[PDB]
Amino acid sequence: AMPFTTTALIIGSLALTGMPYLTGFYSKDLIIEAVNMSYTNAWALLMTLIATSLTAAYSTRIIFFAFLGKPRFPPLVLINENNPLLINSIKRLLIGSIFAGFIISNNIPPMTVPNTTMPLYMKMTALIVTIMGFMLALELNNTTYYLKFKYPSQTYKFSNMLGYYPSIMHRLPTYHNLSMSQ
Amino acid sequence: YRHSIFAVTHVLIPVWIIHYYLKYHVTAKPYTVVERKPRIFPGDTILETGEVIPLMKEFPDQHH
Amino acid sequence: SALLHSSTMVVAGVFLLIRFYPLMETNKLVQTMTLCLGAITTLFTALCAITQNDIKKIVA
Amino acid sequence: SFPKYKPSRLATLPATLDPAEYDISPETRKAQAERLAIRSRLKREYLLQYNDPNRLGVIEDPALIRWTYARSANIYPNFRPTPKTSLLGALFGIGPLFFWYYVFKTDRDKKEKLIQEGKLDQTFNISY
Amino acid sequence: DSWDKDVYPEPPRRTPAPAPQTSLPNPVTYLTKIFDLLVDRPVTLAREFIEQQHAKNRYYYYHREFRRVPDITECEEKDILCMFEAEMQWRRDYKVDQEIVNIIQERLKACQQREGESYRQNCAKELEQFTQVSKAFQDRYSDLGAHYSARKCLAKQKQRMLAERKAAKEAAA
Amino acid sequence: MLKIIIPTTMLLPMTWMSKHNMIWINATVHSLLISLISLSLLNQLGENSLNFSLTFFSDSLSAPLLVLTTWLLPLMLMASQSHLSKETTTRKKLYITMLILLQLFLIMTFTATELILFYILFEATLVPTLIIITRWGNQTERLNAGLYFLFYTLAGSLPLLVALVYIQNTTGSLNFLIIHYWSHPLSNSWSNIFMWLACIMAFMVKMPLYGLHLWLPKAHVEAPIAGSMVLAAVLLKLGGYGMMRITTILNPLTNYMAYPFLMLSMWGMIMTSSICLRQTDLKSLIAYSSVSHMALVIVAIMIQTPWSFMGATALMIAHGLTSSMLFCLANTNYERVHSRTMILARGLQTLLPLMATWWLMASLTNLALPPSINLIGELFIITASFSWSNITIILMGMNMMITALYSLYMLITTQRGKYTHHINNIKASFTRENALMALHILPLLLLTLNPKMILGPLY
Amino acid sequence: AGGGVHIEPRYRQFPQLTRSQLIQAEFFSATMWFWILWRFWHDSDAVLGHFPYPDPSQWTDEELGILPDDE
Amino acid sequence: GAHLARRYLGDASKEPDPLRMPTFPPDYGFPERKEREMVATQQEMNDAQLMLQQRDYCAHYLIQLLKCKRDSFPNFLACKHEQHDWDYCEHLDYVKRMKEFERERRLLQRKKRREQREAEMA
Amino acid sequence: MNPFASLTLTTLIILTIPIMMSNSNIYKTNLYPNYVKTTVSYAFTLSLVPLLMFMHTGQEMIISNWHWMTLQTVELSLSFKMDYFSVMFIPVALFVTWSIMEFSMWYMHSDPFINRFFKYLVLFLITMMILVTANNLFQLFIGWEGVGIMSFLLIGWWHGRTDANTAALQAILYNRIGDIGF
Amino acid sequence: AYLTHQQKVLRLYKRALRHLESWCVHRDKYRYFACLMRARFDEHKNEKDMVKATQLLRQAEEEFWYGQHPQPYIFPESPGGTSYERYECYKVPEWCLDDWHPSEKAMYPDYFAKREQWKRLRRESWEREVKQLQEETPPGGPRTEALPPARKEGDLPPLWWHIVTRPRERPM
Amino acid sequence: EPYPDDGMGYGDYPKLPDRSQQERDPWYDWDHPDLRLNWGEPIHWDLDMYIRNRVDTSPTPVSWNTMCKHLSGFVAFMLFMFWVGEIYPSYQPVGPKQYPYNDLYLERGGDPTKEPEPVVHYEI
Amino acid sequence: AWRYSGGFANNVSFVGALLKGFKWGFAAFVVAVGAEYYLESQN
Ligand SMILES: CCCCCCCCCCCCCCCCCC(=O)O[C@@H](COC(=O)CCCCCCCCCCCCCCC)COP(=O)(O)OC[C@H](O)CO
Repeated sequence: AMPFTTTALIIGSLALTGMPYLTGFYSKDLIIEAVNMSYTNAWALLMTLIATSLTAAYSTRIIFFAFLGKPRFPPLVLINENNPLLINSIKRLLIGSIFAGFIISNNIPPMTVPNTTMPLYMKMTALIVTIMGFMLALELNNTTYYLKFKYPSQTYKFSNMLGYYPSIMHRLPTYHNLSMSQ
Repeated sequence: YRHSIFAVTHVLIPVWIIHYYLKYHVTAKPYTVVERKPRIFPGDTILETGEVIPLMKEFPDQHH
Repeated sequence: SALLHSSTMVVAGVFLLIRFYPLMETNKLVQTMTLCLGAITTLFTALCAITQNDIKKIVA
Repeated sequence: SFPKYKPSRLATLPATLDPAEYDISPETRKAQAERLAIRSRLKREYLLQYNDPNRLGVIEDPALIRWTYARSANIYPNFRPTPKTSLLGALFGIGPLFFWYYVFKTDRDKKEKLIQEGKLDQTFNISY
Repeated sequence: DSWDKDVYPEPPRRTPAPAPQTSLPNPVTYLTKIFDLLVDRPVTLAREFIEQQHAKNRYYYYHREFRRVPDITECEEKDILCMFEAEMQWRRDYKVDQEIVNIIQERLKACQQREGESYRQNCAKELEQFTQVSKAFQDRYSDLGAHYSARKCLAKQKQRMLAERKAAKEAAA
Repeated sequence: MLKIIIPTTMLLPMTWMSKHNMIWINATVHSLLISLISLSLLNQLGENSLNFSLTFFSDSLSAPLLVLTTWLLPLMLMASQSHLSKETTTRKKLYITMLILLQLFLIMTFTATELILFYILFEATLVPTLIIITRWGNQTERLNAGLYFLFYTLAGSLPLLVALVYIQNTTGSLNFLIIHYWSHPLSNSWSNIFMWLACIMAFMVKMPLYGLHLWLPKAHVEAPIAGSMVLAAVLLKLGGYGMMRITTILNPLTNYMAYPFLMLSMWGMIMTSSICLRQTDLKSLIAYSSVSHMALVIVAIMIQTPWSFMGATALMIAHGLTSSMLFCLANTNYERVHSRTMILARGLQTLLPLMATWWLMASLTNLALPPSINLIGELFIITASFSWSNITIILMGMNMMITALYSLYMLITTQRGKYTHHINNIKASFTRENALMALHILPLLLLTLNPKMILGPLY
Repeated sequence: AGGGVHIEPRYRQFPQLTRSQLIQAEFFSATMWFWILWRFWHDSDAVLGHFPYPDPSQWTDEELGILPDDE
Repeated sequence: GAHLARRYLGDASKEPDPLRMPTFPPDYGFPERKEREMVATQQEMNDAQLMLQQRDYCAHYLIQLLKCKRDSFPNFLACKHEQHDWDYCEHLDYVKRMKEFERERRLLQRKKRREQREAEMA
Repeated sequence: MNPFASLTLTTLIILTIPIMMSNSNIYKTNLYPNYVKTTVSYAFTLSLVPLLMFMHTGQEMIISNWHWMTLQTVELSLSFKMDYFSVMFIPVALFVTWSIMEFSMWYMHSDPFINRFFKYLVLFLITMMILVTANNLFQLFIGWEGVGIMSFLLIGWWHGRTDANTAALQAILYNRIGDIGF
Repeated sequence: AYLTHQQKVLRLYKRALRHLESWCVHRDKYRYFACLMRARFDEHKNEKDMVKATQLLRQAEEEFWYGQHPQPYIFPESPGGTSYERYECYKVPEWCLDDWHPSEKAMYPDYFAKREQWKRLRRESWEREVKQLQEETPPGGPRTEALPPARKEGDLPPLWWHIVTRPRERPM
Repeated sequence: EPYPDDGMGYGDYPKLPDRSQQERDPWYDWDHPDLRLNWGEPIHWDLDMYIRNRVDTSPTPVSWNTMCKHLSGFVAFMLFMFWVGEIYPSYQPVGPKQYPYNDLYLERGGDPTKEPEPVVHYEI
Repeated sequence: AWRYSGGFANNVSFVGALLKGFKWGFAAFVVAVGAEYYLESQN
């Protein structure tokens, strides 16, 4: 229904993952390779690896629900992206995602310590965790297609209301400080 | 024409007065516009002293 | 949000450390806290990212 | 199944599981019946001035004026000195003031004794 | 320019010789060349016309000197007139010494940017120069209070050799 | 001076014998003209204070206040001339007489060379203000408010009078010059302790300091607008001018004794701004806001370091021009709705578009963004206070965080919201109001370019 | 009032699609792959790990300078 | 690497602690180990504005890299052979490090199994 | 001292021109958004030039100008620092803000205060530019507070939305806690 | 007023169905689970004892309250919705137009002239609305929040000005 | 019923239940829709705290005590083994950077007069 | 009904959408690698 907008979304989502030789690769998995080859805080390293895999997870949710499925919007469809301003704006940025990762990396002077000699197994973990994240997130998202009755998991609850953060943060000290004020 | 007059009254005349500001006004004051020295390499001569910088000696043929 | 809260205003925080990077390396305790803070921030925001039902929240 | 939703001063109990609407007697219906009536008198009155073309002024809410009085002037004349108020005055008042006094004085004594011996060095600190 | 290198030492530049082996043209030459012929040249033309217009009617200005006056170390106690002459001179000496630190700070800041990456060791002479200025300025003016006066400055000064006399006498043993 | 004091005095017979309706015109003409003349004193020489006569002299601290007071005089005229246009000619003439007289005392006080002459006129400002708050006030609590303001200021000022004459008998002359060049070490002793307390309490009450401040929420709120400015925009700084001059002799006893005042101001400023977080009267909101800013000046004076004195004057001038602005803002609504409750008139940007913009920069100046003079003052004190003690940045910044919430709070509650349904008498803002607001904020943002003029006597 | 709507609304039906959006989407969705394989062919070593990691165990004590247990 | 598991879960004695290694004299047991040298002399090394963390022994494989990168501008796709040379040379000094890391590792159980060896029979 | 000094500094001056032009009302009220976009586009293409001497010459600038105050022994004055992080961030920021400004025309084609909205965006860009181009910590604070307040208005752009002010209040609240360390 | 049981159970059905919308997502899954939800409601419909009905409600409300989606789907043009009062900041009241300058007043002669007709119509009918109220007030003040209509001809409905002349939901 | 007579000066002001304006029926007609408030209804003593853009007491789906237990658990759970990551840091089978010219003492801000003790690296 | 019937039927799979444009992307490679081979043979 929205070819160019969907096309741009896939490009942007893939950049979030860091597909090789694309804009995402020239920064992100270079960091993950860099963070592996360092004296890090052990538990700090693991969380990023869980995080970068988690980057693909919500990325599927965007592509899965919004595009890959049957329509669910109100009946009167007003889908339209033919406006030149919309096309030109996305087009200008979209070429910046296909390129400018190679362009900047080559153009900038080489001035960082290069991690050249790593054992193979952690060299491409960024591709593993994303593909692993891609595979299971798709299966779990497609599990919604199954007619099975849903059971509200308490872990899902913790994630959905933002780690219970807003209702303690944005309710308790605000009340206490304002209560002390009056 | 709209683009041409735009360049004159938004690109030409602004950089004109900044150039005057950054060529005679501030430049008459020391240590107001300072840059890192042009990073030179052994090899190419320096324009002012006219002396080729002594190039390094042999590398131990560390070819792939 | 597409301009400010995506790539041009929230960048200020990380950019500040980039300006003071030469003074960053001398200390060892604080720089560990930076990678420590980034680690928890990555998971918790991503952990709350997946289970959201609004397109704007997911990108945020 | 899943044990119940205990409330809190910040997370109040919703009306969808409150026993009040799930156990009702005729007396409760009688009391809540004309709750609209007392609100209707307020609403019908307020609508009458609001929709009045001749009304070219602001409509004063006596509840709102009462609230400003209750928060500003009707406090000290209604204040009664009691140990609860007396202790809270000291605990929220002179208490923290001495607390900061002890913290700052100790730091100043710490700082003053240290540079006297020669511990802290401000070879580059000049402006102060 | 409008100053001397002895006050603002700027080491002579070291510019390389651009010799691009690659056949494709260097664009940065082209934008620089068009910049000179489209912006820089009219700016210079206006400037020289401005400079000669100034040169037609030359009005001069000189610089104010303050002859040395007796300071507060020889000022008699309760001598209000010599109190004022000494106090004003000391505060004038305060302002110039403040500018002395100001100059050294500018040189140190120039030391950083000019060396770029090599700021740490190339001009450590600037760092020790500021170390001497800042340390001496500390015992000279620092901690004098918002109501600093030449009497207070002697009071802080007198504390130094008095402590120094005790130390050296202890050191001599 | 004589060159500003005499024109100020000569405005008094001019306004009295002026034309029936031209009183507001002519008084505004020359009061602006006199302010232009007072711009001449903004220049200061190298270190010696600008001295004209034996009784009058100026320095790099009095002159920035002198221009502020004389520049203020036109502003009270236009702001008050809205409601004053509905009474007798003599009554209106009596008001302009009283503002002219009140300003006259302020100009002569700030340039006073003898400390006794300073005290006489410093306390003499009570009479023009006291009658302003009482006679022309628009409430009932003004009667109690006027008594609170008069008695608090006088109860502290009287020990100063006894203390001041004591210096005269013991040390000799009390000229601000001879005091400075003949400063003697005030050694720690119980008699000197009360000497220190007497010479300080008088100026502390008029700051006001946390605890000796309950006169401000009563005086400022109940006062008429022509007054509501000066009790917040100039004469609070008059207590400030007293501190920075009288502390010339109070060394080194000040650092040993300053601790109760520092803790009271440094901790109370969090509490005072906490009142602003939950308030019901817009005038009271700004009033308690002034206490927090002045409390920051209170701590600033007592470190007695070059940076603190600069940030003291910078905030002192900037807050006065700011707090005067907000009182104009609250005045405009209070005339249209005839009430001071905040929630009554929610929604003004929808109806008054530029009033929101003026409210935006007004609440922004109090928010003290860089490089606004409010920020250039508070930031200087924070660095000076931090050098004194590292812990104080917890308290100093906490207000800076807290002050953001309430300073934008009336912006949200009044401007940013649905317009109140029942109110129907809001009118398009008169060009007097907008012109007055520009007269407040344009010098403030213009002053940002050259803070050296207002930076104090230690630049 | 006036026109200017190249598209038209659809009720419970596939919305009208024009030429410009379709091949514009196809071009960039295809050239993204063109970049993917072209750079892969030229620079497969970057993702592969061009430089091998030697196995520590195979390094014998001789070039390691490890004098044997007899001493 | 896998040594981390053998250091924490396993006995940490057998495994080095990169904070303080080397501990025993590296020259001990090494017959005339060859002294490292660098062609890039310091003043030109400082001239190149070369970052401290990039000032290793193989840092002279940058000076030509920047030189070609400077001169070959605007061609950025060029300067690949010498760039690969630097990375390959970054390989060499890097593999040098796990040689001494392994040597420290291998001398660890060497000394330790000796410690109970010449002490158990007595 | 090449054009890299003057030309890179005028980029900000091009950006602030629409802000001054707004109050004079000489701008045609219909085509103000077009005025803003092509102005940023001109600044963007002008901001490309600082890049070319960055890879070619490898030079960086520090531009100090008019003295603010000679406060004691410090020389607080306006000053800018061109460097690796700066000379490329503005081209990226300008390219991004140009693309969205073109997009903003199509999306916000019905807001009656559209001229005001584009005015806010330029002001944010000016505050962000001086944030990334700052030599003294005080100038860094100018942007550090300029972007924060600019976010507050822009978040509460829809004004009457009751919860929008809460987020607007939230944005400044969390920012002020951040400014504690600053 | 007093919300009777048959209304409250309908409120549960409407709200619970909207909640499983946030759960079921896919339309075919919705239509299946809705039918089970629908018929499972109708299976117990012969309870002559009203107490048992509340007893059936004694577990349903908690069933809803723990099975509710933590991020339920609400349409934007509603409380909690993303577009709630989004366009409110343009709802300028119509009485503000009386303060327009004559130059702007003359800019739209037709609308302003018709505004005068409405203002004159409101002025004439106001007192007509007023006596209509006390002609049929319930003994003891207004009992219900409802508002009686215009009983006779030539009379506008009582208290009609604000409802009729309210700003449009899409003012722009 | 008025507030408890703690002597706090509340007076006879009604003790309305501590319920924020967020807990109002939006579809019900409100004379002050931005506050969901009618006319003359005695407003809460702390209205300026429970107002729409402030502290809201709307019921969260999950219980407040469980809300605290999970949040307080998570931060402590995550922080506690952030520390155990530090006591067991992750490093690679590689020694320290063998740096030239005695750890670049001259270039590392060292005193030229103070000759650095010989730090030289060899082949391995 | 319409949410499944009509043109809204036969929606591509997740992975299938990921390789959108690969049908022509591989063809772009073939002609590109052919030019590289021709340039390689030319040298
Ligand atoms: C409303 C209550 C007071 C509010 C706060 C006011 C400020 C607090 C301090 C109060 C005392 C102010 C009066 C100070 C007088 C001048 C102080 C001075 O210069 O110091 C003298 C010290 O001043 C005093 O001795 C008097 C002041 C101390 C307090 C005693 C009197 C004041 C308290 C009671 C009256 C005021 C309280 C209100 C009563 C209703 C030095 O003289 P000396 O004692 O060294 O004399 C020479 C020789 O040694 C012996 O004389």
